[PDB]
Amino acid sequence: MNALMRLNQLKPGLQYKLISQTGPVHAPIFTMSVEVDGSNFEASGPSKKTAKLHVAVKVLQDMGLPILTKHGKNPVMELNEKRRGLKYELISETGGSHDKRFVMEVEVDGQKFQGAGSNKKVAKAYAALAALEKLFP
RNA sequence: CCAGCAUUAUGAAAGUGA
RNA sequence: UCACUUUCAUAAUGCUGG
Repeated sequence: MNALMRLNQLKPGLQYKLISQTGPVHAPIFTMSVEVDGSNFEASGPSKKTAKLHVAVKVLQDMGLPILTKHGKNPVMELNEKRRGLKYELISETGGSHDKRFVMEVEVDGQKFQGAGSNKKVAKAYAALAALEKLFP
């Protein structure tokens, strides 16, 4: 329902610009503008985040209402292609502020694999690649 | 700033049907 | 060429924890 979500669904990669910040520090007023379809809209909001919603709203009103495998593919597809339904499992997660390492584990019916990464998605992929490289090719 | 869960849009790969 | 299901990558939004 949000303007920022919708508007960006329809106008990907769009540049919002801050043109002014007025008012006292404890009660700031931000104003953003954007050009779309040749029209420039300007809206203001209490913060930078919202000022944008307010503009995107105004726009919508006008309109109507990476790690890879030799096969050159991500492993987590390949994995699911060969053993459809494999389950992955978070084995370690460390930190909670800046650096965070995750260590997942996928066992192939009989063989198991593990991989660490900064994102869970990444730690998971590495665990796949390893299992794949090691068993299939 | 880092991370997690969820929804929506675009892209790719695998299977089924016409 | 169209529809449905699974997986992944990118983006956006919402909330939570740090």
